[PDB]
Order: sequence, then structure tokens, then C-alpha cells
Amino acid sequence: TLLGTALRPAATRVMLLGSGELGKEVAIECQRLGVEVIAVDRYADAPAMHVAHRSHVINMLDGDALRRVVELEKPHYIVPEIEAIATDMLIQLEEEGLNVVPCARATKLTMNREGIRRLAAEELQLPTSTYRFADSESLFREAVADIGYPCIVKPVMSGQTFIRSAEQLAQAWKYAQQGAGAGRVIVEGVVKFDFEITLLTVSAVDGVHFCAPVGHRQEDGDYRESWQPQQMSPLALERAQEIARKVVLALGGYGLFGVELFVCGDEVIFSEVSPRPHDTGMVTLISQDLSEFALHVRAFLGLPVGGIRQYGPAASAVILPQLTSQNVTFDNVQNAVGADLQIRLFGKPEIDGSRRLGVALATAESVVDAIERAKHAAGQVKVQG
Amino acid sequence: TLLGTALRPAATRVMLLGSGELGKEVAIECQRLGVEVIAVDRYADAPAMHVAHRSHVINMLDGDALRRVVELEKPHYIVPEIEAIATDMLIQLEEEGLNVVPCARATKLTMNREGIRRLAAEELQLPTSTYRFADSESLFREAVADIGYPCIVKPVMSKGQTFIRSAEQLAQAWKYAQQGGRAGAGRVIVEGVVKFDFEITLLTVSAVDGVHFCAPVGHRQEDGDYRESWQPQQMSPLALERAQEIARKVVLALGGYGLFGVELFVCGDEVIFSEVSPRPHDTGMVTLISQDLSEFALHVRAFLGLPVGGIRQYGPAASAVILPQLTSQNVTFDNVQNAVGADLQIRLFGKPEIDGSRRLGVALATAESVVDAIERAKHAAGQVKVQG
Ligand SMILES: Nc1ncnc2c1ncn2[C@@H]1O[C@H](COP(=O)(O)OP(=O)(O)O)[C@@H](O)[C@H]1O
Ligand SMILES: Nc1ncnc2c1ncn2[C@@H]1O[C@H](COP(=O)(O)OP(=O)(O)O)[C@@H](O)[C@H]1O
Ligand SMILES: [Cl-]
Ligand SMILES: [Cl-]
Ligand SMILES: [Cl-]
Ligand SMILES: [Cl-]
Ligand SMILES: [Mg+2]
Ligand SMILES: [Mg+2]
Ligand code: NA
Ligand code: NA
Repeated sequence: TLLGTALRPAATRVMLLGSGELGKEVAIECQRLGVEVIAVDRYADAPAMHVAHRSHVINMLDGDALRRVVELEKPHYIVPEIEAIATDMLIQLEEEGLNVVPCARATKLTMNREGIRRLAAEELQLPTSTYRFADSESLFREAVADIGYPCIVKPVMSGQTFIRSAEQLAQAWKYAQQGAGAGRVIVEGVVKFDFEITLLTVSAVDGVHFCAPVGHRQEDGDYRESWQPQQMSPLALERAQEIARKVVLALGGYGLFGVELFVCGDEVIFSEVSPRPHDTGMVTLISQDLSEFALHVRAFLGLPVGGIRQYGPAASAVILPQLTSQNVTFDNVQNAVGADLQIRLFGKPEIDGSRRLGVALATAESVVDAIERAKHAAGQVKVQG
Repeated sequence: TLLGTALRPAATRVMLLGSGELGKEVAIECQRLGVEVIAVDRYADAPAMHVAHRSHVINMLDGDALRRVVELEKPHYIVPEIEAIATDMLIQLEEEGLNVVPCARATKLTMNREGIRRLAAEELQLPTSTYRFADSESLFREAVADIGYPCIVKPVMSKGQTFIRSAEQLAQAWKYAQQGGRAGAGRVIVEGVVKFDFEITLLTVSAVDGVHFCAPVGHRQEDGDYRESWQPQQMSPLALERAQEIARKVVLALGGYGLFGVELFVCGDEVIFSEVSPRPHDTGMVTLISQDLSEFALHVRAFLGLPVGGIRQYGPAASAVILPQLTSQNVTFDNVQNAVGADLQIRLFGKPEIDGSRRLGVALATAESVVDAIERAKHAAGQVKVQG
């Protein structure tokens, strides 16, 4: 691995496609190595642009626009941070010699629920929720009938609905319809699990290494708290690691992957996988020597990971207000920080409804205690408009 | 404490005066809180400018120029990172309502070796090496005669330091101190040599909730640059207590909230004060791997008026500098795959050029002992192939 000096002729250039809070930490980790960072997004002043050398606002769904920006900056690495990108163009560009992290194929497959689900359940023979695909409401209705109630419907490309009864069918389809994949959906049976985790799995030159499992709680479409290490039996852990390694090696390329799994006793079920840092992994900003962001950069730059140290019970709790403002302020911050407690405020330019504006991070002697400390801190922040 | 959102109307704005690698981490820590950062220096593309919202290049020693940039950017906080700043203008700005970190007086006293030495040894009665000031070559010779050999001479306002073992060196020592001093002419300090067992940096944070201390950081200096640093450096209970007392006294005397790098010499249980940075110190870069909150995160937490609460130390750790010698404006770093790994990381600063010996990065490592951490970091730093 050879790195230049940012802003100098031989600089190593990283282009971030998606400049949200996760990309912000990836940018910081690149900056820490003197890597030049170009942050791209569809709106100005996105979080990662604040810490990048320069930025570009473009429609990332427009392949042509994507091509121009890439051609303009000549990046050594293209690091997609969100599903909403013209992956067909990423494939093309990769074909043309560009380095897409972890690989263009991984990006394509993971952005389409069918792609990844067929890979996992069919090709790799991994355990998953039952499922069916549908491209018509009629077909959708038959699928639901085949899966049974309750079941969840999701757009393969984006609108999700937890369907309890046939009364919702009409509305379910319709919402799926409004939420990129020509209206096709997947219909899944509901897995009853004790808890869900994100197994942050780094694929690098020295192989695949795992972070301790991160438990998380989802509510209304957003993760609320995450924690590490989630208590699991050794067998369950082994099973989760085997599933994670198989998926990551099948997707290919170096990077940090967020493997989402459901745990029922000693049984582990694969759900999905992010081919990049995952939001629930923000707990790693306080819980490990190497954050998931630093791991992603280490890996994609072709450097060895070696090991990941875990600093005991830790948690993250989101700061997720709901208001409309273009000039947000945060008061009472003195009651949200202290020993074993930190906060991040993302720099988002505006809000219009629910939006994650920051996160609280805490450590403690027990997982439950860390969760409470983080939650309490997040709740002390007064978000003003 | 109220924080705005960077780039929005109610943003909280911080102006860094000096944009080196220490300022770069202060900038990153402000950015992590959505604080707007304006980085200023005497040269373009300085490390902190890479991670700042906006940057400016001016003569920081020109009070008028400093006022113009402040008037243009309207920062809430002025965070000096080097000594070469118009300190009288910092005093005026503070008088006008700007928050100078930690305070303008602290900057004035520490920018001149005489100010801080007289404050510490005379006003505060803290133990220091013997010393004499001199503003002419003949006075310099008289000072040496009284201090005795060996002694060290340094410009009061900066390089230019010499370890003098005999009269033979008098002539050159004077020359160098003059060339190395502010304006290329000025007063020097002649100090008696303290034969210490080891030296440390006691990173001391003065905040709304009191004064906190990081675990002592030991360091090794060579030819004007710190080479390795480690934490914790073992100290007797009495030595630690005395070190904390000295540090507390100096930080409270200088005033204001922030992290200060208190440099001390240790002789068994006895501790001698040497100097103090009224901001993060280079030897404290080990805290980038050794603590939950680095010295940079602590400085920001403190100056923003937030409580520190406490600082977690993760076990034995060390830093080792990457200090190449070359002339280039396009430096590259190869073999990086052999400089990072388990319990081992590096930082490359993004400095635009080099023309001689200059720190371009640092290696950081953790281990079960400082001895092993130091070796791991030194080895890693040495693996980096610097070319240009
Ligand atoms: N089949 C399923 N059974 C039970 N819960 C599920 C199932 N599929 C998804 N969920 C719940 O919905 C959440 C979000 O769905 P997911 O498939 O991860 O898509 P995304 O993370 O992109 O919204 C999961 O974290 C889990 O809490
Ligand atoms: N009086 C002294 N006795 C012994 N060593 C000294 C003395 N003064 C300085 N040194 C050595 O020189 C180093 C640099 O001096 P210092 O006063 O910290 O200046 P600066 O850090 O501004 O270069 C110290 O860290 C120590 O190694
Ligand atoms: Cl592992
Ligand atoms: Cl913000
Ligand atoms: Cl100028
Ligand atoms: Cl004197
Ligand atoms: Mg998910
Ligand atoms: Mg010093
Ligand atoms: Na910026
Ligand atoms: Na102040």
C-alpha cells in the first residue's frame, strides 16, 4: 500500500457516494491518513462534505452525472454509502478499471432484496425467513397467501408493511408501490427471534475478522439503540460468524460489511447485509479501538486488520427529533456528556419531520447500564428549531 | 451549553490560529459536534485546513490582519495553536467579548519563555531548573558563568537551543539562539541542566467541573523533537501527587478552560516544572489510541464549557514519530501495510511539503507494557517508506 499526501500531485483520492453521518466518519478516517476526500451527495452541506477536501452535489441516480464526476476527480476508490446510486454505472466504471468498494457486484446485489436473498438462501444455502417474490398485486396477494399471516412486504428496490390481515392488502401493495425496482416486492414470513444483531465483518488482506456482535432495537423504521457485546451462546456466535464469512466472501472485495441476523436460542437466521458500515455500528465509535469506519478504510486500502479490541459494555442511542427547521440548535449539551459518555452532532443542514441529527455513546459495567446511560444522554439534548 | 449547526445561521464558530496536526485533531473533534471550523495559518493546505469548513492564510503576527480575519468570520472562539500570534490583539479581542482559548493572558505568558518561567518560579514558587536571562552576548557569557556547566540556552521567543558543555561552545551557542529567535534577535534563557530520571507531560484539563488529569505521559526528546511518548509512565505516589499539584497550580494561574500540556522533569519522588503548552501537546498524540477522549477531544469539551466528567485510559500505549529528512513537495508513504495491524495504527498529517527533518506522521500502538508498546510503535514508524 502506497499513499500520497492529500492535495499533492501523487495524492490518494477517495470519492464518497453518499455523504451522511456514516460517510462523515469514513471521511475522518481517510483524513487521518492524509487521503484526499471528495464527498458527493444530492444536497449541499451533507455531513461528510463538512470534513471532505471538496464536494459535489449531483443526482447519483443519473449514471451520466456519476460518470462525469468520477471522470472529473479520478478517484482511486469509489465508496458508495447509500443504496440510491446508479449501480449499473458503477459496474461499468469498474469494468473500465475503477475501484469500487468493496466491489461493484456486492453493491448491486445488496441493493436489491431479491438479489441478496437468492444469493443467501439459494446459492449459499443459508437459513432465512420464508419468502416469495411478486410483480403484480394479484401475485402479491397469492404470495401473502402462500407465506401466511402475519408477513412483511418490502419493495425489492427503494415502503414496507407488517401485514396482519387481508384488510391491509390493498394499502400494503400501494405503499410498496410508492416506496426503483419496477414495483416488484418480496413477501417474507415473520421470524420470531429473541433479539437481532449486526455482525460487523471486515474482509481484508489478512482475511475476515469479526467485531463482537452488536444488538439493536428497531422502531418505526429506525434503529433506536445499539449495544455491544450482545450476549449469545458460543454456538450461536459460531453460527453467526460462519454465515457472515460465507456471505462476505461470496459478495467479494475488501471492506467492512454489516451482516444482519436474527437469533432464536442457538439458532441464527440471515436477514440482509450492508456492503459498508452500518448505522447500528456507531456504537463502535466508543466501544472498540478500531471503529467500523476505521475498519472499512483499513480494509479497502489493502491494509491488514490483525485484531479488534472491545472495551466492555457499550451502547449508542440516537438523537432523532421531529420538527421542521433549517437552523437547528442543541441546548443542555452539558447534561449529555461526561465520564464514559460522548455525543456526536452531525451537521445536517435541515430537518422536516423525523431525522437522525446525532447520537449518544456510552460505556458502563453492564450492557443494560450502558444502554440507559446512552438513552438518558440523548434525551437530555434539547433540539430547537 | 448551546451549540448551533455548522454552516447555518446559529452555528457555533471556532477559529484555529495555527493549522498543524494538533489543530487538525481539534478541528475533527469540533466537526464531530457540528461546530463550524475556520482554519488559519501562514501557509496554505496546512493539516487542519484539510478538515475545516473554510481556511485563510495571513500574517498571524500582524494584529491588524488578525482583527480583519476575525471581523470577517465572526468566530465565537479563537483557538491559538502556536506561539507566533499577535498576542496584544488577542488581549483586545478578548476584551471585546471573544473567547480566546484558554484565555489571552495564558497565551501571552507562554509565548515568551521569560513570562512563564518568572510566573512559575517567582510568582508561583514552583520548583524549576536554575535560570538566567540574557539579551547580549556579554550578558549571555556572564549568565553561563553563574549558571555553570553544563547548561542549556534557548531563545525566549522562537529552534535555536544548545546543550552547552564548555566554554568552547559559547560563540556558536549564542549565534544559533539569535538566529532561532523571534525576529532573529532577542533575549535568551540559560538554564542549569536538571539530571532527571525521566520527563513527562501531564495533560491537565481545566473545565467547568474542575481540573482533571490524564495519566502521565512519558517522552523522549532528541535534537529538538519528541521521538516517542508513552502512557502511563510509572511514577511514585509522591511524585504523582507533586506533579498534579504543580500542574493544578499552573493551569489555574494561567486561567481559562482547555487542556494544557504541563512538561515536568522527575527525579525519584521530586518533580520539577519545565514549561507548559496552553493547548494540546505533541507528546500527547499517544492519547489518540490510549484514551476514550483524546487530548484534542478533551480540549474541545473543556473550551466549549462542557464537563469532562472523567477520562478512561485503555492500558499501556505509545506513539513514535515518522520523522524523515528530505526536500519535496509531493511526499509519498509506501509499505503502509507493514505499519498497521493488531494494536497498531498510524496517522499521516497531510503536510504539503518538507525541506529538511520534519514530523510527517506518527505510529501508535498498545501492548501489555509501555516497553513493548514503544517497540511496536517505533518499528511501525520505521516500516513506512517515505519518498518524495
Ligand atoms: N422477516 C422478518 N421477520 C421479523 N422481523 C423482520 C423481518 N424482516 C425485517 N424485520 C424487521 O424489520 C427491520 C428492517 O428490515 P430490513 O430487512 O433490515 O430492511 P432495512 O434494514 O433496509 O429497512 C429488521 O431490522 C427487523 O427488525
Ligand atoms: N533545564 C533543563 N535540564 C535538562 N533538560 C532540559 C532542560 N530544559 C530542557 N531540557 C530538555 O530539552 C527539551 C526541550 O526543552 P523545552 O523547554 O520543553 O522546549 P521546547 O519544548 O519548546 O523545545 C526538554 O523536553 C528536555 O528534554
Ligand atoms: Cl475475528
Ligand atoms: Cl449538527
Ligand atoms: Cl499576508
Ligand atoms: Cl534572570
Ligand atoms: Mg436492515
Ligand atoms: Mg517542551
Ligand atoms: Na468542509
Ligand atoms: Na477563554
